[PDB]
Amino acid sequence: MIIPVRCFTCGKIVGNKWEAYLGLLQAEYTEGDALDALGLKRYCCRRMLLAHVDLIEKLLNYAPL
Amino acid sequence: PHAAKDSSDPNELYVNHKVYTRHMTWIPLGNQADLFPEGTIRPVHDDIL
Amino acid sequence: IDSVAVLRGIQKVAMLVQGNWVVKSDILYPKDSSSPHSGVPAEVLCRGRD
Ligand SMILES: [Zn+2]
Repeated sequence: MIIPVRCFTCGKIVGNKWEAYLGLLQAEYTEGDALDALGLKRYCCRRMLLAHVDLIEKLLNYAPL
Repeated sequence: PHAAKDSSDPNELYVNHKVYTRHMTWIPLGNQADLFPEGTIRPVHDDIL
Repeated sequence: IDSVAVLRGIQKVAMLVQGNWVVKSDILYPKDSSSPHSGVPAEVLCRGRD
C-alpha cells in the first residue's frame, strides 16, 4: 500500500527516501546505482526499496475525494 | 485554486497531498517551552512520508 | 502499389522525423478517447506527443 517507514530486518529510516528513489527513477539512474547513491550499503534496505509496490495512488484513484 | 488546465501531476493539481512528518507541531506542556528551546523538539529526518 | 499513392496515403496520417515516419497523435488518440492511466483529455495527450 505505502512504503514502510522502518526496515524489517535492521530498522533504518527508509520511508523518507521513497520520493528520492522515485526521482532517481525518473532520472537516468538505474536501480543499482540509485540504491548505491541513496546510501544503502546492506542489501536489506535495497530489497525494501526495490521490491516495494506503489499502490497508494491506485487506491486514491478509487478514494471518495 | 490556481493550476493548469490539465494538471495531470498531483503536485500541481492538489496541495498538501503528501502528509510529511514536517507538518508535526510540538505542543509544549507546562514549562517545556521554556526548558527546551525552539527547534529542538522536532522529527529527526523531517522528510518521512 | 504505386509509391506516389503510398506517399499520399502516409502524408495524411504520419509525420517525418529524422527520415522516419511517425504516426500522428490524433490517429492514436481520437477526440472521444482519454488517457488510460490519468484520464486527461485526448487533446493534452496529442499536445504532449507533438
Ligand atoms: Zn534495512
